[PDB]
Amino acid sequence: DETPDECVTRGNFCATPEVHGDWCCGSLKCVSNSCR
Repeated sequence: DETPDECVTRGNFCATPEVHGDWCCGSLKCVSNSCR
């Protein structure tokens, strides 16, 4: 790992969380369709 741009960064839009659970970089959470 170094700089995975394959994950969605903080403040960016995330799709419905429960279906994938993973998507946002690091300790970011998919909530309100946004990673934080």
